[PDB]
Amino acid sequence: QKHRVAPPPHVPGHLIREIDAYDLDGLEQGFHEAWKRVQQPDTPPLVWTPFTGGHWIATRGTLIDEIYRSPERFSSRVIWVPREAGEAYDMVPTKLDPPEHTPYRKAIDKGLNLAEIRKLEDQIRTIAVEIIEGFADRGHCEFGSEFSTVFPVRVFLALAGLPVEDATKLGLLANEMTRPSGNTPEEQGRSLEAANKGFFEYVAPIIAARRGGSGTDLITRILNVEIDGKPMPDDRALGLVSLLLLGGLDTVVNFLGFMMIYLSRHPETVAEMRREPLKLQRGVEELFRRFAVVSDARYVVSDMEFHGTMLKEGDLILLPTALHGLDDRHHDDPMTVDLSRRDVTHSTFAQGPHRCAGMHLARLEVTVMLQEWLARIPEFRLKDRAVPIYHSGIVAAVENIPLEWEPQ
Ligand code: HEM
Repeated sequence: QKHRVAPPPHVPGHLIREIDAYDLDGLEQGFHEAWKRVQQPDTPPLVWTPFTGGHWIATRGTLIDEIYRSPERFSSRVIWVPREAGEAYDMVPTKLDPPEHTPYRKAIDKGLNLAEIRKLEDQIRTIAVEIIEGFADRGHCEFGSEFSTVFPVRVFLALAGLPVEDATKLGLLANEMTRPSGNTPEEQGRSLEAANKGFFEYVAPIIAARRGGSGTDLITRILNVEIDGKPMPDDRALGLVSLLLLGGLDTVVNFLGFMMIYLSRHPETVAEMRREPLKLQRGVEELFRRFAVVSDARYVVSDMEFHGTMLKEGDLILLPTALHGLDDRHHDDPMTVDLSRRDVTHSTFAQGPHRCAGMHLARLEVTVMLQEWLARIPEFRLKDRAVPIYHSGIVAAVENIPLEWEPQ
């Protein structure tokens, strides 16, 4: 049964579209394909859905980019749908607007800036090689369970100085953050609340132990950056360390699954990467354009007209980031990975003050992954008649990616 809310008075019938972000029409064909169904040639730039508590969806890249760049008009006070889940959400600094946001982002950047991430290349490579060597000679693997859910998790837990045995419990919490269970807005709100509490419970003892600590791990480093000349308060620290884990452990996992399904179906593209290693390196941003996974929201600060659409204070707008990178008004043949594409502009990492703090780490993990994969498994395909299984929500997911090759 589908839960609908009635449109508010300011939403005209001609803008209503029945779009379920948590179970997109056509999702069985793929997450990106399903979002692309929404972006028809004449669809309005903003449409309103009665599902998921009732909310707007931006359907074109220029709006998505603009909204993310405009915190004074589109606030992060709520960035999840349904609203109940967005009100429960307590992660830092994603829930903050400038100026409150900026010292927290500065603290994170001390740990995640490009120069710091470059130091991690070798550690990341060792992890990738170890995993790949486990199955390269075999001629097959289930890429989800045997690689994409393993590699970024081992990388991040090592970087954070946390035990790899905590991977399962943390992944379960992440799932309920980004794809909360339930079929009513209130149920999904409760699910997110419970997940967010689980993260806080996990991180609290770590924070208490690492304040003033001598560890060189990511958490100690960021935690101990002063905020306006004093130690970071507990409330903020809980949300901050939780967000590191949420971003660090989930997002790259699912990005890799989408990417690899595509590459397994496009051996010509793989061959280009193998023949031209600089094309691989320089082409990673094109992969980010093509395989967006986040669809999150902003809160309309004031009654306004935006792109010819009347918005009321408190309205939520979902920003399906795939609809920027894949917008045919921004990129010709958008579903094609073209490693030499000069304009790769996208909002896979969003825009504006919150533009992904982990983007350098994400890029490095993907680059190293492709390098070490192709070194050992240069050619590969998706098993005949295999059907990956897709999930939509605030972060997309995919499972069942059986790959096959002739061992080299
Ligand atoms: C494929 C990989 C990734 C994608 C697509 C991605 C995407 C995003 C997006 C869209 C945002 C903006 C959220 C918003 O404000 O609405 C964001 C923020 C953030 N991401 Fe990522 N992310 C990725 C990997 C990572 C990694 C590996 C980390 C490491 C912890 C990370 C940490 C963060 C943090 C801390 C923020 C909040 C920044 C702020 O509020 O100023 N992300 N990410």
